[PDB]
Amino acid sequence: HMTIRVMLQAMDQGHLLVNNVDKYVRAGRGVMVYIAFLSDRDSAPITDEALRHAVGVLLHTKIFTHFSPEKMINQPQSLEECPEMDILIVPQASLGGKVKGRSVQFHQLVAKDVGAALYDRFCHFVRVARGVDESRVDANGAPRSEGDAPKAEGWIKYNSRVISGTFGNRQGLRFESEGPFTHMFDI
Amino acid sequence: HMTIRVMLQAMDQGHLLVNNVDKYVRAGRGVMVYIAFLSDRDSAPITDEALRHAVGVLLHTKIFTHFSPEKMINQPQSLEECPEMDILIVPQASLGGKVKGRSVQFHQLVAKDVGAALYDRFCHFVRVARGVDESRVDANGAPRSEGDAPKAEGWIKYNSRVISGTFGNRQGLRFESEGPFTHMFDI
Repeated sequence: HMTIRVMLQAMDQGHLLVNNVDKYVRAGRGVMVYIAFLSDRDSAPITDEALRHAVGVLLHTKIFTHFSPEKMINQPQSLEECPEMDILIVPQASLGGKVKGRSVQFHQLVAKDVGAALYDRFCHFVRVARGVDESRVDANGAPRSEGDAPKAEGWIKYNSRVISGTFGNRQGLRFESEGPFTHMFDI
Repeated sequence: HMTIRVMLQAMDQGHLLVNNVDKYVRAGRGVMVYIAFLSDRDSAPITDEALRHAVGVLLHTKIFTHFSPEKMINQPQSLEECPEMDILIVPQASLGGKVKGRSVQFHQLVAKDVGAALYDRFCHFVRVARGVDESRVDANGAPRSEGDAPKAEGWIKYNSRVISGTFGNRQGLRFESEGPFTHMFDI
């Protein structure tokens, strides 16, 4: 079977480069997701029911403790129970890399076009589960009107965003966290 | 057997909170390493030869392509062949977390004192392999004289640093990357 590998970090602020040059899209407080789609030579392909299952694990699992600073007692919470948290998704296929002698081999990584399709589908499902108005956002989940985009510098509030990297691009990143509390799940 | 899980990211700049409040230590270009020590109930304890082996994997493997921007043709390079790159080590035991229903269980994580000992020993071996003058640095690998510390803001050059988080603290982070190219190795 095919594995969806994710690395999940507690995000306070993020900036992700989307055009390989100098255009960054922004997220506030929530979760930064690194994702890779992995495969055996003889593994069956990832269906929609399996992709949606993986989104459910991402959203339904109580993982992070930083969403609700106003809470008297902090417990792990799901993204689902905190609908306003932002999600920033970065394709990181290199998560499937393994050491081979003194180099790295990427034989577990799905082919480019398969990964592009799964990545696109996965970002769509997350947008839908977070109630994103897909007619008001661009390919990276940022506003279609540049005048609605968050300010370029200085702290911004979360706003139920689902921001995603441009597949196949260099994922230039600025990331701020009060404590990443990094999780790694194979799904 | 026990496992040293590491997540490795291409670092341009990093700031790591070391006192739970407002003191940050700095790294320039190199690699940011998240580390967890994992175990079965019936697994043997990690020896010094196995810790050193793990350091060898981190330093000898050609992984990253961002160390030498002056190179006409960029190939993966080892940290070993680029002695001036900085290393920023963050304890992230949560990497051993697994989904259990709608929560996370941490049953694979070594005990606190075992992890403290392995973490300390691992940071020591990295310092040694990078030629750090251990008499001129503090517990986090920053200068012992506060006047030799890098400037607090603005770009800084790499300088063969081995910076490491305070074990058991909250790992407040600011991270900049031209493309994290994230790897995940179980060693």
